[PDB]
Amino acid sequence: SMEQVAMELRLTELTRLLRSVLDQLQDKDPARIFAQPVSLKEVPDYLDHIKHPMDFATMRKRLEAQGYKNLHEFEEDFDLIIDNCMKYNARDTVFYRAAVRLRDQGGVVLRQARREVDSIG
Repeated sequence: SMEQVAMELRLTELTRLLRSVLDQLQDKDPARIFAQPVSLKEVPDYLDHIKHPMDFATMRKRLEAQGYKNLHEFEEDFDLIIDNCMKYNARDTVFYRAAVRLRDQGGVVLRQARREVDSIG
């Protein structure tokens, strides 16, 4: 149908906007601490601590499959990156500190993304 096509175009355009959001958020992690999944070879007990792992490569796979239906779902995954790190790692670590900076700096980017998604429908 023409309606299913129009909906597919809306999803494609959301995917385009979220791809730009993801790029901007990932620039706020210049050390690449959140780039890839925590290695279960190197942290073999991680899943005993963290039940829903997340990282920027995993978000990118979901994005490219158009697997985000709205900005809320995308923010949920970004928040897991931050929140998983801040639980697993102690406050006095480079990991925790990197998450705090990513959270603080990403808030700005996400604030305007919310407006652009509401604005452009």
